[PDB]
Amino acid sequence: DIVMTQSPASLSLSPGERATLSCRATQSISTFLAWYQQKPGQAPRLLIYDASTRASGIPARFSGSRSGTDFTLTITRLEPEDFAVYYCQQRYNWPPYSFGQGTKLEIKRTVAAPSVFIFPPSDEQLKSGTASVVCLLNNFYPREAKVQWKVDNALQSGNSQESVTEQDSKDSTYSLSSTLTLSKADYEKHKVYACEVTHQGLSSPVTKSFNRGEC
Amino acid sequence: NMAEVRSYCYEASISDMASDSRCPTQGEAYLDKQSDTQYVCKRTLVDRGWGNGCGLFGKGSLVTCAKFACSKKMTGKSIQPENLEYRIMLSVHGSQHSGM
Amino acid sequence: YYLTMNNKHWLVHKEWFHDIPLPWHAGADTGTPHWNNKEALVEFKDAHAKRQTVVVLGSQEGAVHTALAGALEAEMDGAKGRLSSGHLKCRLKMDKLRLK
Amino acid sequence: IRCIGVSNRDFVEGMSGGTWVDVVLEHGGCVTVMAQDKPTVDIELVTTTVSNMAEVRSYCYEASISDMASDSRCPTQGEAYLDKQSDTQYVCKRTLVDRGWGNGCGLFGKGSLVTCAKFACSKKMTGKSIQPENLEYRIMLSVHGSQHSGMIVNDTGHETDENRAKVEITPNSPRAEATLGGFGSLGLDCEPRTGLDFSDLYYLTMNNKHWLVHKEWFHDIPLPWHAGADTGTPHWNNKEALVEFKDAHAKRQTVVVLGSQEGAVHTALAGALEAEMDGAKGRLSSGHLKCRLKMDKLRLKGVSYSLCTAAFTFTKIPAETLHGTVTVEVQYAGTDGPCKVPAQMAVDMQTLTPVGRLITANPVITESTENSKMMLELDPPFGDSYIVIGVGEKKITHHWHRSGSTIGKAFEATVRGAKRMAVLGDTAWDFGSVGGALNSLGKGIHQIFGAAFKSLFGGMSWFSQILIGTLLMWLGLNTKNGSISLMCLALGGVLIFLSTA
Amino acid sequence: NMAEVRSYCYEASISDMASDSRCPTQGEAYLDKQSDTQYVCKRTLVDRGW
Amino acid sequence: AVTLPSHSTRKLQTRSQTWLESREYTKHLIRVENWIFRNPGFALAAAAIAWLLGSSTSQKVIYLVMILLIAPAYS
Amino acid sequence: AVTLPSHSTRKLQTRSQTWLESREYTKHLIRVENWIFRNPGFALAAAAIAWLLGSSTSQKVIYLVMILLIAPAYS
Amino acid sequence: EVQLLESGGGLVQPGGSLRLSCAASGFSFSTYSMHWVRQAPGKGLEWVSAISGEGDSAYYADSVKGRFTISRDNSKNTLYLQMNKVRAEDTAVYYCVGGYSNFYYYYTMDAWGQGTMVTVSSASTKGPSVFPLAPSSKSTSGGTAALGCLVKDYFPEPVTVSWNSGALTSGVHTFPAVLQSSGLYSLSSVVTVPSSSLGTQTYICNVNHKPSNTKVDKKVEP
Repeated sequence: DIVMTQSPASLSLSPGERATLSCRATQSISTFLAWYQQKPGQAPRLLIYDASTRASGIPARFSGSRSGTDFTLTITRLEPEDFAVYYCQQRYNWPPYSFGQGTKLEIKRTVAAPSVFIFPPSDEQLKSGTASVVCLLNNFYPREAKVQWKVDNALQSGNSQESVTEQDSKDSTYSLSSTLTLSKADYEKHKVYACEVTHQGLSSPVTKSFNRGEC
Repeated sequence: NMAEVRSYCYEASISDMASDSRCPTQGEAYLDKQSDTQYVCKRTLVDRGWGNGCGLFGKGSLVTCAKFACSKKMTGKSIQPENLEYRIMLSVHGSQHSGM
Repeated sequence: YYLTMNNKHWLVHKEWFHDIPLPWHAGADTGTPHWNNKEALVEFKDAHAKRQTVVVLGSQEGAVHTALAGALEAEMDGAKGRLSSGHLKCRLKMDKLRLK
Repeated sequence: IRCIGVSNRDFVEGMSGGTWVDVVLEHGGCVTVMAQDKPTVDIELVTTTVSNMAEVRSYCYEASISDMASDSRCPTQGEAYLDKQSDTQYVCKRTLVDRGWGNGCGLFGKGSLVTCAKFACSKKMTGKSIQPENLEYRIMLSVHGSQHSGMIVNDTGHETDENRAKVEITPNSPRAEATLGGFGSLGLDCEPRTGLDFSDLYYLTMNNKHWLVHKEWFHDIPLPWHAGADTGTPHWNNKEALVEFKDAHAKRQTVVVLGSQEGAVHTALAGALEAEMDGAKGRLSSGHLKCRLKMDKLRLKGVSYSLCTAAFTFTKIPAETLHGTVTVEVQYAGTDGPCKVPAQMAVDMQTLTPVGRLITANPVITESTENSKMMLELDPPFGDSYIVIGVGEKKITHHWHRSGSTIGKAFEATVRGAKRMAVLGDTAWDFGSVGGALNSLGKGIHQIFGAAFKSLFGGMSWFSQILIGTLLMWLGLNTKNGSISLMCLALGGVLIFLSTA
Repeated sequence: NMAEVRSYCYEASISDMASDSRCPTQGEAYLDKQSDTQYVCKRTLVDRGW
Repeated sequence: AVTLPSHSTRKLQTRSQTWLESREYTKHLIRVENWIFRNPGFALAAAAIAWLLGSSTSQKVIYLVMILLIAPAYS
Repeated sequence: AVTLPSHSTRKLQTRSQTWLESREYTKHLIRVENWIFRNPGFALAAAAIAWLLGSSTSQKVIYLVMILLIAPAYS
Repeated sequence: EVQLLESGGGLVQPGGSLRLSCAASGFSFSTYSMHWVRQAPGKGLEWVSAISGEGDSAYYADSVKGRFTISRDNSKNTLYLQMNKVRAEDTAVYYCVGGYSNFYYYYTMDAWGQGTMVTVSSASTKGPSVFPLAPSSKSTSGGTAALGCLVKDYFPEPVTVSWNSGALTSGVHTFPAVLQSSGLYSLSSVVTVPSSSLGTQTYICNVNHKPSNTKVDKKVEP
């Protein structure tokens, strides 16, 4: 019944500052905690044994502390090759040890303007059978959005399959491939299409209500 | 027409086992597979410490469960006295030879 | 009683049969048995109060053949059990037995 | 480290000036040796591998009667004879049966019948022999000293983690020396030939299970056996203890085999020690060594270090390790590097008088980072005390109450010594001995008493010892004569020997 | 930071019960619902006639 | 097999556990209690015999105990 | 399980042969003979006890025999 | 060194049973306790099951209890996670964690594997299709844009797709399978173009895969 909860899950900070990540517990786990370091696409490593001592080949810039059931990280200097996903682990009494949730670290980037690519649905692909109205959104911040396809003044959701890319080193390139799964009869019965961006950097979302048969 | 009685097992086999531990003075050990009758179980005390995952040194609580499975068993049957069928052979002395 | 153990039978006394320390079910089961008293075949032994072993004993067929000291054995030709012993009590009314 | 959580940890203190101290390394028990100006070294016997065992007479437990045959002889016409009687792989028994004119014979009387059956063992158990020149005692040495990261993984028995080292003890090389980095080197003087008397012990291998079977028990099993050095189809002497020749009414002689005797032979191992096997070598889970600790090259690491300044952190709130000792973890928040931790046990906090002695002598902070961990062990006195692990004004303390008394620990050590005397016997007088005319005369009269006790009774169970001990207690409670002390000391020396299991 | 120990029940309830007998010198009675740990049971001897 | 010798004659007294440790203490007591429960008249049969022996009002109890213990396991 | 009770308490004494009748006579004698061969000092340990009891030079032999028979099978 | 290789790849059909075999070598694995940790795509890590140093003992989690049983060969130092009764919630990346244990289940220094792509799909044998993607035709005469040869409805994962023999690989990355409403797989990505190639350099993706045999050379259309 001990669920390792993490608070907070994301901190929009700069490389070089400090970062405090805390894992909580319900029962009385005294000190036996273990932090982890997981890069996406690579094998996960640890961070600290008993929140005080690292593994072989990990510097002493990352440490933790013990405060009741909460264990806060103490990071001196943040490096750009160190921002990854971190986890917690239970090693109290008898297993199964309970993992946390996953704490990612984001960096600041350009929040000036997203992309306005629409992609009219390439009619030979519509004659093939499928329909990919890919409203491309790129170079925007943050990675979360709420795309509401206003098709003939109606809310249509439940079929949006996005694909968020990994962060870039210089400008943190984030993509969002919004795709609405429609058939041929759904394309024939609908005329007005509208995409959304929901960019938090601007004060008004650019809703491009393009017509069927334009560019 | 014999009726069956309690049938013992004489050849057993232990299936997949498990053993739950417990920190000392933090409760007692309990298995979730202890709620089946085909799992034998026994509670005991083991040493716990900082190397064993607990923060309180002392005698812990260890409960080991093991699924019991008998392959070959013997069966006892009962004898009803109202179902005995004695066969009595009679043989008079008369015109018979040694091959009879 | 009438024991049945790997195509062998015995005339086992009741007071010997109800005192066997072996795991048994009640005989009225036709499926997976409950196996009352499973603590007579498995052996829970903690090594050094840090690891608990659980091991079963061997097949008790030789230990129960050596325990059947004074039990007569019997055959079985199907649903009936023929005995190889016993005694009757017959009165021979020889009133109609005439000499031929 | 490696001996702080086990409940059978014994403290062996007091030496002959610090030169050597005779100790007994049991298999499950742990030995903590503390000194005056030398670091505390914890010893624990881990494994005992017996390599290259030759086999002895290997019994069979589950037989199988093959295709049998039988032949009868008429009375006053000779005796019965078969062509498969003279073979040694066939069992045979002659008997006298009733034979008459109905059976085809021509002379009434007692005949002669021989029933022959081929004996075929299915699964046999193999008993091996253990030679005293094959024992490989592994000894894990681990000093308390400057403990690293609180507790490290104990699988790193390599050249790293210089506070720990492994010691392999052979009777071909009974002396050994473990190089501890900074701590010098501890010398061992183990005598594995005077161990668990392995000339009278065998090694049974029965259905992927192993044991430590006594020799006199193993030479007395009524089962079919052979020489031992043949893996094919053996000769199987003494086949008549597994087959049974039963004739119903002298008409038909069916020979039937007894069942699989594996359950009957698991119940016959009422005092064996179960061992395991990690390959060609049989690892024991029991035993005891006999080791003298040459400590002349054991020097204390970190005496030249300075003290700490301030800023300790009290993580891993301590507890009692079932003996009165308090294992305390600290986190020195400071980049001073090799500093010495000011730990002492003190009532009356204005005075800070050290009242309780310290187990981990000369504690040393090792890492030169910000937060260097440490794991200590202190022995507080009985009553109230404080764990003052700092100096100056930024020190942190911890109240500890060790429940008990001095006479309670004296009675506990007396009970522990009585169990140690009942387990080991003659070797128990050299568990904390320093040598002299007091720990050798008592050992000599105990060796005489062991020769007059182990040879006298020598074959009693747990229950029979208490059964004759109640009779000896009745003989001591009555029968007013001069021989009244011989029936009361032989009551206690039996009941302590067979009650403290 | 309190951890729990053996927790007792003080208000119980009995669900749908069941009972079954076996003939004298015909074995001992047994149920398939005896093979669960959430069922209490007790063996006894009662009179049995035609 | 029938006469298997028991290993409790030469049990290896160490700190660790033996093979049969849980069923070691309550093994013979269960046997003698079950046999004296299955044969009720042999206590009176021994008390008719052991009262004749000794004739000292204290050896009769010893003879009764030795007969009552020699009776389940005959040897 | 270890204490399997023997069926010779309630042996069906009939005309035909039983299960183990040939190994019925030499079943306990081999056990007490092997136990007294493995431990020769227990005969002297029994002679030191049974001479103290009895005190009539006739019940001492009964004490010695029943101690030497109660020793292999403990019961 | 730390070498925990994993095997038993491919796909798991609903209703069968497979084995994840971790080839653990390089340490004394007769004492190292072995564990199994999942990696769910989009969610956190999940603890599945583990085996103690003693052979008989083995524990699992309460959500996967009685389904996944493990076996350790002491002469091989290997694992066999029996994947019995695999449901749709087992679409994750399994690992093998090995650490030294004085007690039953403990570790002071942990080891890790490389992962195993285990997904659940119930469909027939399909080939990868070529779906185009292009920006608007108003500022494509010199600049930066975003496009990409979309590969959906393929079976199994992945399909080796290149871009002009290894030239336009500035944004092309091997993305995992986007889960559809059936057993079909999908992937989508963006790319960075200099846009001075309409008419000279053809945007043909070499969509080649071994067990599907579907190679259609197509171009995106603005």
